Amino acid sequence: CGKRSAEGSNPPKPLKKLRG
Amino acid sequence: QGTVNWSVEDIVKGINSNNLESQLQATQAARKLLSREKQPPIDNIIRAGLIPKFVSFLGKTDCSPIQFESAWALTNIASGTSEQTKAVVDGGAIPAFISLLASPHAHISEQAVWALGNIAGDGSAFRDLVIKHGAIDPLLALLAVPDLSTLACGYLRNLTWTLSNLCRNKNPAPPLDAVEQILPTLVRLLHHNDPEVLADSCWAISYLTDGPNERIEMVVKKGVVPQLVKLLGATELPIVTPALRAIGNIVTGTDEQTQKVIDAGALAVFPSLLTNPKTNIQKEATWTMSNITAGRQDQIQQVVNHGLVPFLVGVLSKADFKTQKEAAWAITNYTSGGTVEQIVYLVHCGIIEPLMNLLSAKDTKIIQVILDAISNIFQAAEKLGETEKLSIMIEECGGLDKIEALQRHENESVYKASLNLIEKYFS
Repeated sequence: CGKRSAEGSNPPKPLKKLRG
Repeated sequence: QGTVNWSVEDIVKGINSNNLESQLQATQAARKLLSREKQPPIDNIIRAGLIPKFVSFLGKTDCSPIQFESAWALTNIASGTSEQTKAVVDGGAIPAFISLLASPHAHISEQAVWALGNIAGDGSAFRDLVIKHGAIDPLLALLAVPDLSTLACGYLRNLTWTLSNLCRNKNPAPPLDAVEQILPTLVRLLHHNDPEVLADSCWAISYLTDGPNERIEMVVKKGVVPQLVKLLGATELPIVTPALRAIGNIVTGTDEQTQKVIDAGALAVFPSLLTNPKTNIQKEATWTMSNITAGRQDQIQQVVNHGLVPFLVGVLSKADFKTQKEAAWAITNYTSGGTVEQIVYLVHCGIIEPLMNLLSAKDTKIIQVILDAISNIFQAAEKLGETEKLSIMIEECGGLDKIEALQRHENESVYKASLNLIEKYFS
């Protein structure tokens, strides 16, 4: 047994950006 | 005044006129519409069939202002759902935006950078399409300067962010050659002083390291681990978070890759990370620790020397349940590959009580982990004839009182592990 991958949300940065 | 609150139909009227200036005004109006605080009518704009018109305005070198307006409008449409982003791509916007990266007007090429970011950020497919249309060279060329500090702050943040999206997504992961191309620049951005650039650079590295060991290797090979450990100590949470994720990803690799973060002094930051106010950092840090305890004994010994076992005990004792589960793992891994002396030390740090307390958790997975650990420890005491003394300790703090209760548990693997312990080590 060993390393377990980084799995599940975070949640990371937003995929996109709207310019206001 | 004359570009404020236009109706989609007026925009259509102006854009369809045979007047370039009329088209410019209509396009700016479209842009302001798509830039309003909330619920921009992206679909209305799309149904009106305006995307093709905007894409064509992108190619009007003669009228840079309409290039900018249509670019901003297209950017915001591309910032929506996949369908909305698809609409932009289907309009032939990718090649048109790549051509604008060469514009003499910084604010225009910057808009192209942003749009390309939204398109790539949608997912693997559009990401790889952007790359196939040759975006990387132009993008990187924009950063080919003696000192990044001479670039406009926002301009640098946009390129960095867009590059991080070209590094984003996993099924499949970015093309290997594309990664190699981008990495050097990314390594330079990781040494820039602006916190947003650092955050996004760290996110980029976190994406590239979220995969097979070969992927982690091409990043480690660039020598960024030390810079990452440094950023790991940053005071800005937006930097520490992605930095920690990158470091956490790297230690899911080989023992050798894991040794690189240790050699860089990463362990010295964990007393702080493991007690961090932000629940998420605490969870990621404990998860990172668990993979380090799944390494070599000499690596488990580093965890020991840096005095991190007490911190693991502490996080197993009190913390968000998800962090505690990660703690459980760190313990089961530690006991699994650790030496007898190391497993004794863990007990001497007080691992038993908090470990027993968790057995009352409603989660079959954690229980299995904890039971495994109990088993691993007994096995070490078996090698010292101390098995009895251990039984007492577990007995002293309602431990056995809980293993028997689980001896009736529903889960297959559970009751079994439960039983064995009650007989093989008790009565």
